[PDB]
Amino acid sequence: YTIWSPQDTVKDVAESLGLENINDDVLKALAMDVEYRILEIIEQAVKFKRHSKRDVLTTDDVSKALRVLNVEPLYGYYDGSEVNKAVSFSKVNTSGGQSVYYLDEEEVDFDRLINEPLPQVPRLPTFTTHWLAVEGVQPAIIQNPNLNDIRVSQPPFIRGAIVTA
Amino acid sequence: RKLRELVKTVGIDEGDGETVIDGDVEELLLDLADDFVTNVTAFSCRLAKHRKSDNLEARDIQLHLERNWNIRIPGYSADEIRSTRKWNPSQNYNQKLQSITSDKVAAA
Amino acid sequence: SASDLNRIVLEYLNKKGYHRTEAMLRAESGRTLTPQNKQSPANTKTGKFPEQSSIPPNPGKTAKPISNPTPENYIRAYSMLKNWVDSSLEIYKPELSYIMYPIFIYLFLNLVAKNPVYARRFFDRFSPDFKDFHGSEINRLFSVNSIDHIKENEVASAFQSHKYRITMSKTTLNLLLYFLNENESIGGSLIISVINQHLDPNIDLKLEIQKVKESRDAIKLDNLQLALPSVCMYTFQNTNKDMSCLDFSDDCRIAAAGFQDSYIKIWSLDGSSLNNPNIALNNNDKDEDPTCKTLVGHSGTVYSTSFSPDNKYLLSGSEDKTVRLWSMDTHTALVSYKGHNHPVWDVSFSPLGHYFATASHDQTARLWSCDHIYPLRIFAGHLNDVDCVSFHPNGCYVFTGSSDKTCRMWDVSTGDSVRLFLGHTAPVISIAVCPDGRWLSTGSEDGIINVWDIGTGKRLKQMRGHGKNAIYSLSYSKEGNVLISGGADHTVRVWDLKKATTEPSAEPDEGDVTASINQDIKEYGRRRTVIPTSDLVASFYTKKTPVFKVKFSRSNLALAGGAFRP
Amino acid sequence: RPKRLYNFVEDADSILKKYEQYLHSFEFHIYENNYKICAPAGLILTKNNETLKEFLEYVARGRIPDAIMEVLRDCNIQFYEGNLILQVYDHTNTVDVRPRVYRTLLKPNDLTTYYDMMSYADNARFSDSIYQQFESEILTLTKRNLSLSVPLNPYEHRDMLEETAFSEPHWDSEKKSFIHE
Amino acid sequence: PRDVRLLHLLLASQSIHQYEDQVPLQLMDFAHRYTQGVLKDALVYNDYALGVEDIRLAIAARTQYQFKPTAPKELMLQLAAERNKKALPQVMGTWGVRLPPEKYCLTAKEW
Amino acid sequence: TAKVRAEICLKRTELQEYDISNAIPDIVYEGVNTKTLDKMEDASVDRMLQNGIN
Repeated sequence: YTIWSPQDTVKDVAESLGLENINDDVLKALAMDVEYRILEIIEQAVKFKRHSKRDVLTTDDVSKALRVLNVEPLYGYYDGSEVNKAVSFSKVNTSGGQSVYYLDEEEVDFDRLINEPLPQVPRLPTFTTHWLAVEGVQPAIIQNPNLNDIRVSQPPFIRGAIVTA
Repeated sequence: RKLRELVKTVGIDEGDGETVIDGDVEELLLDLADDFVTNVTAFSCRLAKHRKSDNLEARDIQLHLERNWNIRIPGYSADEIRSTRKWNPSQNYNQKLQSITSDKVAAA
Repeated sequence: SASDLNRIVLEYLNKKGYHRTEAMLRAESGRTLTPQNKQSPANTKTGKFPEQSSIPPNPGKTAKPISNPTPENYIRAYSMLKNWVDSSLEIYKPELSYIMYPIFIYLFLNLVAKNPVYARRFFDRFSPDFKDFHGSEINRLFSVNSIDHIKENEVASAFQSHKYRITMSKTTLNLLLYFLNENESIGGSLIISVINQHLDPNIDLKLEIQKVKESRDAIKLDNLQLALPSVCMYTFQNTNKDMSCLDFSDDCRIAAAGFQDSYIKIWSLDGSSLNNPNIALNNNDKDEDPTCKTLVGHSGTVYSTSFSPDNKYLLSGSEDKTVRLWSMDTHTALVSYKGHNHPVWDVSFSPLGHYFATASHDQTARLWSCDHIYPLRIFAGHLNDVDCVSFHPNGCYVFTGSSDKTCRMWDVSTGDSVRLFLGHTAPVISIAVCPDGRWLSTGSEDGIINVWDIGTGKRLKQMRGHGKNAIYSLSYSKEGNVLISGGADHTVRVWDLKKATTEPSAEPDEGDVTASINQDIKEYGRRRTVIPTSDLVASFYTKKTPVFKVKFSRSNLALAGGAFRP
Repeated sequence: RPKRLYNFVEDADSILKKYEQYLHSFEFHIYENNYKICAPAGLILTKNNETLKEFLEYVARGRIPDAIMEVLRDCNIQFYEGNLILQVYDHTNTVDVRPRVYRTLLKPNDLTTYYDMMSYADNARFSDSIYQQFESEILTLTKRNLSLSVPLNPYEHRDMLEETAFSEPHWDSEKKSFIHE
Repeated sequence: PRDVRLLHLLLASQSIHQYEDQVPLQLMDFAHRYTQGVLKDALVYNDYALGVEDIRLAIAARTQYQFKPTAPKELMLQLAAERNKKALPQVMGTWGVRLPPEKYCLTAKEW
Repeated sequence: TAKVRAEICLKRTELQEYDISNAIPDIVYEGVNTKTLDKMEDASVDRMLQNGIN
């Protein structure tokens, strides 16, 4: 196999068509190719993430690996108050011999969507400059770090080796 | 000189103007057609081999142009190509939809 | 499996037609390092400008890097001295105001004998400044345009016989000689020859210039020592993670930042007007100018942006499949450049501003020109897409790094790859070649910089101080080799390029406490920590803003730039 | 530090001048209204066709066509530092006592290296990184003669230079004007 | 869900430790549509002549127009060689940036 | 300052404004980071000051 699904995901789409019983070689090769296509989306997604100068993989980083790979667009993954990780993975289990998760969603009226006030908008961008170093040492203004709380904040694979002049 | 006849039957005057073609566009569209021919018959040969035969019949080409490009040529062998499944789900799938609808009504 | 590769190489040379002695000598040429060129950035004594001959570049008529060693018209050679004496209202001003006339007269009289139209340029270029000081003599010198015209003007014919006398002090004569010795090949030697052969200085002259050159040779700096730079950091505040890579201009007056919502934002870094008012000043103070202009011509997200060395034009590459050109003095778009079918990721001008190279998702780099709408060369041969692009500082090779853990050097004329550099383990994201030109440096997304030499093509050494993360930008010291790397781990690091090589670069003669104990704490674990190379010397952290850009200015001051992230 | 002084040629004329007084690689003949491509020693003779009218576009541009690489390896001809020497005989302008002999050189491309690797892939069965390392080693050993030396940059030494060696925009009456074409 | 945390392990297997929440949801809703289309076209190709070569025909039918093409380096090398026949044009020698002719620039246009 | 300057001039032959190493230069323009907040607050109070018009 590989790590996508032996039958537990691909076969529940095979039954969604109507196809009753198919061999496990079909599901093995089919799920291998499906998660190869998933990795093929993921690699263009991390390329767009790197060239967008970011560290998370947002939903608009995989939605631009779709237009590049000509995939029909997955609409409906961007809503109001677009924050980083707008938490929406409330998927609800349903019992049986196996597990089924169905992503419950609450219906809403229209007149509480038109009579709803507008959010806050921040300021337009500005800049602010200071001295990071004057001769190779850091002048320890409020805008500089402390170089001892850099230990207790980040591990040395996302902050690198601390050496000073 | 055939492509000028093809643009002639596409672009006629018809009381609103005639559109003509230029030579670089003719070389471009002739290369497009030249690659289209091989791209149709190379998958049609795979379909005719998938049908466990040796001849290249017209049902392979009509199936390959119906499913993928949807050109929809009228009947050459287009009664065997037209396969009619209803795409209704299985009995496990409607069971799981009953479970999902039961949880969606038991939540309220 | 490398000895089998050596055998495959030897059989390839044997079947592709290299004699045994010839293949042995090409192997020995391939193994040895590129030696030192002492005129490495072309120092202004023995170095020349590039020719402006209206032809495109060509890397031919050129010997190998393995072998050991390595007309100038009168108007620029006079304008050098003119601006040098014009930049001073000091105590030595009117003596230069005295001596500026006969050098101009003798250059004009020595240039009418060779090129008449250059002489007609040279006379009327510097005419109306001392007409009130020297009378109608320049009106008498209107009618000289040929060799036989010199025999008409009796004072011009007398200027060959009558050597022009000038009584000059010792400090002014030594100032002029030590100014015109410090840059010979601009035209200082051409001024010195006219001074020696046509003037009469009151106080032999060849022995004086010999003493000048010998005393100037007696005190220089042979082997340079390192210097730690001062970094000025530009932190952008209200960008809600929608600011891509930015760039600063040269003179550092304009900053350009590409947004995820298809704008280019233009900041005056001095707080200036940035409205270019052009004293007429018609109307429209009713608008709001926050010393910042927005440029709306793209329909996709701007992923790169590059400034011309002229600094009057901007080049923005987007994810809509165009590269657009903007005028930095009327704030509009000028030209759209359509040659890609995938998003554009790295645009970069030439050194001389002639023609720009482009990187895109379609695994090919493209060479352009600012007057042609469509490309000129296609650089194909990478396995994955091209991330970064950069020229050699002469504008004659192209360097492209790509996401298949490699980079390439391309001939700009024939188009085909000349070098392929292997050894990385991650997408190469920023590349930069030293002002010497013999060494290439690049950084990957594994936090490892490494340097190769372009002659051998193999690795001199690497650099292992950044976190296991991206190295966004890269910059070089102007004179010498000190690498400044601004990456994604919020640090700007400083690297000595000349530690483990055959060039040690003048280490100090005589200890520390903080050295070799900072990464000997290792609280997180030995295998879960980074261990820096002996090349890393300093690292300035930025406190929760990452650095998109490092730009080393001319005077040992680098600038970093990035966005305040939360 | 280099050990000797090396003399390597990476032009067309210099490689040809080095490799005169040597036996040629091809042997092409221009007869009247028909041609012949033989070996230096059943060799075919062609009518005016379109494969030859595209091969002739690869000898006025002195490069080997990408198609021939494997079969050159099959036909045991002599290469000369990756190049092969086409000796053309124009029999229409012969002299009496021998036809008009030309001796041109054809140069390898990136396509010729790629097709040589694709034809190496028949009986070798290597991976991709072996082809990467092989191409890097051969691009090292066969591409000498690099112009890596930097001149003065004219944009920093602006004060010691003529004023109209640069072209910036200027402001005219109520508009401004760039330089075009 | 089992495939949300399996996608967590897949993303972490390729060193992707920061992402949003709806990204495995988007990957699952891609994989559902892709497998459903592939199995529907394979049911058509099995009614024509299930098995693995049927799946191969159904995923070779749609490889040809959407995802990243395979070994495109030799076609790009041929195309580059067709573009790199032409020698480079004559450049300006006045050390600046030269524009195209005025009709080929975005200035002589009207709304 | 009569005690510290004697020690400094005796040290060189081997508040304050001639300690050479510990000096930071000045920038031609730095951006606003705090003044614009109170500027927006008393501008909002000014929009309250204009007799109740939104």
